[PDB]
Amino acid sequence: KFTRSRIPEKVFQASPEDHEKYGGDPQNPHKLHIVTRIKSTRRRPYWEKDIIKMLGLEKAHTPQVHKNIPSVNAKLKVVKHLIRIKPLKLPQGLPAEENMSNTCLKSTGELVVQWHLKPV
Amino acid sequence: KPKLRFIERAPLVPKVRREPKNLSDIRGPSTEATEFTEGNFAILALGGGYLHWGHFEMMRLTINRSMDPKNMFAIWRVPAPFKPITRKSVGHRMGGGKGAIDHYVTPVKAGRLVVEMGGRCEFEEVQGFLDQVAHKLPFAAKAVSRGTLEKMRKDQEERERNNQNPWTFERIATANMLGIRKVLSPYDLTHKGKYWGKFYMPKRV
Amino acid sequence: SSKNLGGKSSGRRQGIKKMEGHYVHAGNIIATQRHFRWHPGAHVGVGKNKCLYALEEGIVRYTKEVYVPHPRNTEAVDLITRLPKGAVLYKTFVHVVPAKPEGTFKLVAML
Amino acid sequence: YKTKPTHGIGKYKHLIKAEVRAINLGTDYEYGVLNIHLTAYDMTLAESYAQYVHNLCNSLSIKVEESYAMPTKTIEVLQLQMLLDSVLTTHERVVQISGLSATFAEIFLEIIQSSLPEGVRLSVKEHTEED
Amino acid sequence: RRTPPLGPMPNSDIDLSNLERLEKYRSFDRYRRRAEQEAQAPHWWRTYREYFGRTQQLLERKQAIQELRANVEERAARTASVPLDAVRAEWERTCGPYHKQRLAEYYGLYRDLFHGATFVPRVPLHVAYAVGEDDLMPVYCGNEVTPTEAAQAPEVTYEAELWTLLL
RNA sequence: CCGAGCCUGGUGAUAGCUGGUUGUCCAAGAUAGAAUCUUAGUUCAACUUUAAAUUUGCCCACAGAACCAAAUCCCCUUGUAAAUUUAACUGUUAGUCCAAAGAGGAACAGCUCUUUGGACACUAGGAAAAAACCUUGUAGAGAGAGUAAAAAAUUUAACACCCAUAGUAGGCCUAAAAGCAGCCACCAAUUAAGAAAGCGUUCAAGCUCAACACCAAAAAUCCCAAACAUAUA
RNA sequence: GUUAACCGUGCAAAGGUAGCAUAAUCACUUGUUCCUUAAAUAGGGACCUGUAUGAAUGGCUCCACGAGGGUUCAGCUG
RNA sequence: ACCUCGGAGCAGAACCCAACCUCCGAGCAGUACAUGCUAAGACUUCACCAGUCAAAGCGAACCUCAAUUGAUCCAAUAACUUGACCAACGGAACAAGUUACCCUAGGGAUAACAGCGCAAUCCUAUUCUAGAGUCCAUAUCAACAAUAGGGUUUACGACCUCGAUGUUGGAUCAGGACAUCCCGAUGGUGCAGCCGCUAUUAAAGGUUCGUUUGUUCAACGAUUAAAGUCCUACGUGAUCUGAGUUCAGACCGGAGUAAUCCAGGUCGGUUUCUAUCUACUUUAUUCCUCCCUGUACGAAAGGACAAGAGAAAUAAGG
RNA sequence: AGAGUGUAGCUUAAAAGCACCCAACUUACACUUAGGAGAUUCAAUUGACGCUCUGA
RNA sequence: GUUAAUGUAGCUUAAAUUAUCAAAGCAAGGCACUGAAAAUGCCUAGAUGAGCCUCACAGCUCCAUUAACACCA
Ligand SMILES: [Mg+2]
Ligand SMILES: [Mg+2]
Ligand SMILES: [Mg+2]
Ligand SMILES: [Mg+2]
Ligand SMILES: [Mg+2]
Ligand SMILES: [Mg+2]
Ligand SMILES: [Mg+2]
Ligand SMILES: [Mg+2]
Ligand SMILES: [Mg+2]
Ligand SMILES: [Mg+2]
Ligand SMILES: [Mg+2]
Ligand SMILES: [Mg+2]
Ligand SMILES: [Mg+2]
Ligand SMILES: [Mg+2]
Ligand SMILES: [Mg+2]
Ligand SMILES: [Mg+2]
Ligand SMILES: [Mg+2]
Ligand SMILES: [Mg+2]
Ligand SMILES: [Mg+2]
Ligand SMILES: [Mg+2]
Ligand SMILES: [Mg+2]
Ligand SMILES: [Mg+2]
Ligand SMILES: [Mg+2]
Ligand SMILES: [Mg+2]
Ligand SMILES: [Mg+2]
Ligand SMILES: [Mg+2]
Ligand SMILES: [Mg+2]
Ligand SMILES: [Mg+2]
Ligand SMILES: [Mg+2]
Ligand SMILES: [Mg+2]
Ligand SMILES: [Mg+2]
Repeated sequence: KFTRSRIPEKVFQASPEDHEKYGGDPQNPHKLHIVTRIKSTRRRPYWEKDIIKMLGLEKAHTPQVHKNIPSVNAKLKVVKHLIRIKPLKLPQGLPAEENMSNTCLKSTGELVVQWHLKPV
Repeated sequence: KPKLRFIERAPLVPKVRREPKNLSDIRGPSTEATEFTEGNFAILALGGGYLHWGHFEMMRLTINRSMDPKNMFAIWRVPAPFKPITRKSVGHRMGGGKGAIDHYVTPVKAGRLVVEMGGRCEFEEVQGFLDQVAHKLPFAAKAVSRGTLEKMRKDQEERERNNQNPWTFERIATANMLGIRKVLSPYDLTHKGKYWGKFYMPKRV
Repeated sequence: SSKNLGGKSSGRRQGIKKMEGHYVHAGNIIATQRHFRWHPGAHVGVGKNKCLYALEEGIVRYTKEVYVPHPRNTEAVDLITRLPKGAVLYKTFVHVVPAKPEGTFKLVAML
Repeated sequence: YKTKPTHGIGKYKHLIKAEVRAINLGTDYEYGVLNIHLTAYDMTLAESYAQYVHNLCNSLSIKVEESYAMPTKTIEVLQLQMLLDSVLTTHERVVQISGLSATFAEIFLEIIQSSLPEGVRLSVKEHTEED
Repeated sequence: RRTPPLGPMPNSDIDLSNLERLEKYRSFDRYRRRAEQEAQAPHWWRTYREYFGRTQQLLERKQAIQELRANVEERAARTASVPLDAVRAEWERTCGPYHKQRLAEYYGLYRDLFHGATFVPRVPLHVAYAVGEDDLMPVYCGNEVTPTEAAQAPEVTYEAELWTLLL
């Protein structure tokens, strides 16, 4: 029977060479994920069909921000293949009320809070 | 006694309930006898398969007619055939349940030793008629020694450490990295990526 | 030929009807079984078909506990008198922790 | 969830039981089933010694199976010297044994000889019979 | 799937190969005793209990029992009486305190009077209410006496030596 | 046109069966079963629709479910917004393949039978054409742009050169068995040659070797794209 | 049981009689043998296990006869 | 063969889960007679109907089993109650044969012919040396087995066709494969020669006439260089034959009371089309006689190659 | 002579729980009912008696 | 291939369990001897392996054997 896959938790562990591979570090984890769907939910079972709808990834290549809590991480751990996770790193902090109007995404996952259309 | 005894077809206590062909008995590695005991050299089985009574007569003839009973001796590792095979009469449609019991087989998995031999010789003495009998078994089989079996296991282990390819079967299938468990089997979490169906793929790490 | 027949019995639909943690009101059925699986613990009765009906309203629990049979149960005392010296049986049991207290005292008259 | 990590909290199969000669290389016999024979012209003294033998086996933790009794013979006095007539019958009790320690044997036998009663024939041997 | 066991399993230190040489309970009241022992172990799995929870005196005793064992000729073995007033007069001195603490704890006196923090009453208090003129109905540690008998103050004795009393 | 004439009438006989069922547009929409002279059908359930009222539905974590593997159930947090109930209904209930656990059969079938999950009956690209595989879904215009899936790799067997005398036709057993019919033993001459490893003899006898020495493819109309090893992923 | 005339043994209402025969007559069958042919699963004449022949469900021969169905000598003719 | 009910496996750990799937069982018995009355709450054989369990109370002491069954209407009796192996077991209150004299509605949902899938069965090639072959595994044959390939048999499947895909042999014309019968070239031989056996390569060309049978087949007579294996809708019926098989008649034996029925046999039995489209419609082999000669070979018997010359015969074109 | 030391047969018992015995049933054993026998080697953490071990 | 039927003294039949009667065979008793007639006796794993009970017995597992069925294109 093809059943629901349950992943052992020794896969979700980072060896120290991975901290050289990707820039993240266990001290100071990122607080927010950016999830983008990169696979269709068709030819995939109904639980994955509704977990994508729960996470709000209906349109592929559309970014959503999400909490780095273990409950949401567990929902991601059944659709870890259909998605693409990048940690939302912030050079400047969260936007203020006068700074909400001019922001953008800037893939490589850097939510800049001052977006001008002018070169450097 | 230094000779393989007569193994009897159709066991003297017969079977009266017709068992289904429980097809786990060919798949994967063996939990049964994979090791040597009171011997030196043997037959390794590189793939699953049933054994009729014909192969039993073939082995009992092809080792005894080419072995000198003053120097070498031989023991089975497999039992007499116990699993019944049900065969209908020929020319019948589908329907009506299973037919009568026809014959009896014994199942051997991969890696289970079949015929073990020892005595006051060396592996090159036995290997001749051993590759004679080994090609006629109904799967891929091989002649092995206690030394060469260990050296082969060292090669199969060293290939697990030598590969530069970062994606093994065990990194992917245990994690279900592509959702590939939809395509794979549940037995590919434990057999490994080596076994496929009946055959055993030895070159695949 | 089909010398076999008769095996057209349906499924019994017996099992746990109320898993651990559920709030169970009085008289509800907890489990149904043949060939005993769970034994009754506190405030759990047993029907003639070995049903485990709940007696008092509360939350159901499941505990392993040591099994001391009835002495006139001649079926298992022969097991008891053949157990070795370090042996304790540990059957499993279903309980209910009762939720509502049996009654409070209410001021009705001033006399 | 469960089979699960309280699996086998209760299993009355491996604990309880189910359902020759002790070969025992080197420590040669470590004996199998011996039948020890208490025969007497009394019934009661042989029965008393059978009870005592049984309690001695249960005291020294040797295992026994059966304390059965062969059919009691009837012999008159042999009418051999006037010819003389009096019926004195021989009763028989037989206590089985199953196990033994080999080095222990002589102590158990010595206590049987030392405690052996009056007019009672002791005989150990092996088995083939029926009541 | 098979999760590993956390604590040491029961019946794990007895299952040998030689099970014909084990002790093997022949009774039922051996097994019931060894089973009702097991209601007290902490038991890592799950319990019912979790959800529902000098030398001179010795020599005098060994002399006095030696006297009483030989004096009765054992004639009244195959119908004694054991005089209860004497038994109570000795029990109130010796193990009355050890038993009235149990009555206090089953009534939950310490979780009401002292918020816990038990104590052993070393002084017995003979208190008796005046029923008419005679008799006096004594109050023990857990008795039942109605508010009719307790209309007037009772008689208190204790056989001790500066005190204060509270009802 | 006779297994029972023809014509009128009952008669628009009836038909669980076949065929047909005529404007535009848009939205929701898929098959657990149980009975049944029933399996070409219908009724109820499931699914679906619509309108409503009302509140939780999914996803889930420690704990938890039995003695004789994948997994499941229960399940707060958590991400989400559907669910239950009432009212009114029809239609499907003659289904395929793929993967997985199986069963029957030949461990045959584009075979039959259940279960978990897909897709298919629904558009689009790809695997040549293609229902079912892989990519992908909510729609229009564009003579914009980045992507997804997406192109089979293999070519394989050389080999030693030389030297050879003897106790001895080793004992036994055999018409005869002499290294070689079968048994027992397997020492010993020189440097080095086995009481012989294949021959070859009726037995012998001759050749050698061992030792010194020397340094994979076959079927029936006509093969089947064309081709192409080297300017920078 | 001695291919048996013969013997034993049941059952039955009676145990297929005369005939006739590999037939228009289950199968074994292109049965065996003689004639016909250079060569005959065809035709004629005999042999009977016909093991499912048979007596007015008529049986067996035979004279004439047949747009019957198979066999044939001789001629003869694309 | 089965039709209903229950337990176990498939269905390994909530539940469910098919089968003309594997194994067992049931159509009861026994003991009390409070096997009394009422009443919260639940479960439930995937609907319903049915079933199940049951605290409190009233009244009294002080049921085992797994299944062990049957609804409504009805028949009784004054009532309570009781009635089917209605076992086609959710039950029509009581109804069997045969149709080839058949008819109608349909179905490729469903069979025969054919196609297709498979390769159990079949055929061939290998691998392996057991054994034959006087010795000798391999000139030749081959057991126990193993791996691939073929799609000619007998099957099985039921995917196209039932608002028709006409069938067995034969005639006519053949096309292709090569797994070659001969003719050609080689290798080996337990090959002296003549003969043969076998392996590789070769598909240019050809592969007879009859008696019997519907016959493909098979048997047999006479031949020849040889009288090949197949496939092509078991090639080809808008080219033909209908003798079989395959309608209505009829007999004989058998089954059946009868109607009737028979891979059991036998006589008889309408075989349609005026061509719309595609396609199409003129391009040498072999045998034998002679000679070589009775030479090579063998001891003879017997007996050739290659070289030469001559005659035919069929095919093609005139 | 030195050393380990010291509760009735056993005790991570502190006057105990087990062990043990004799009747009654049981062929016996057992189960059970009845009954039974019992100990901190000797004086204020130390001392001298009891075994055991290490000795000549 | 499927159902159905049968298993006997030595041969056949029987008997609702238990097991007969009739030939065959074994002795005998009569005329010179057989035969015949009789009389004694003998001969049954009731074709299979268990016993649920107790089994020709009543259900298997059987192992032999016997008929019907092997179908109107
Ligand atoms: Mg079932
Ligand atoms: Mg079912
Ligand atoms: Mg109509
Ligand atoms: Mg219908
Ligand atoms: Mg829509
Ligand atoms: Mg019906
Ligand atoms: Mg299919
Ligand atoms: Mg030589
Ligand atoms: Mg005939
Ligand atoms: Mg003719
Ligand atoms: Mg339900
Ligand atoms: Mg009550
Ligand atoms: Mg029904
Ligand atoms: Mg007719
Ligand atoms: Mg007619
Ligand atoms: Mg019609
Ligand atoms: Mg079809
Ligand atoms: Mg169809
Ligand atoms: Mg077909
Ligand atoms: Mg040979
Ligand atoms: Mg189908
Ligand atoms: Mg048709
Ligand atoms: Mg048409
Ligand atoms: Mg060729
Ligand atoms: Mg002709
Ligand atoms: Mg002709
Ligand atoms: Mg045709
Ligand atoms: Mg025509
Ligand atoms: Mg045509
Ligand atoms: Mg005519
Ligand atoms: Mg056209």
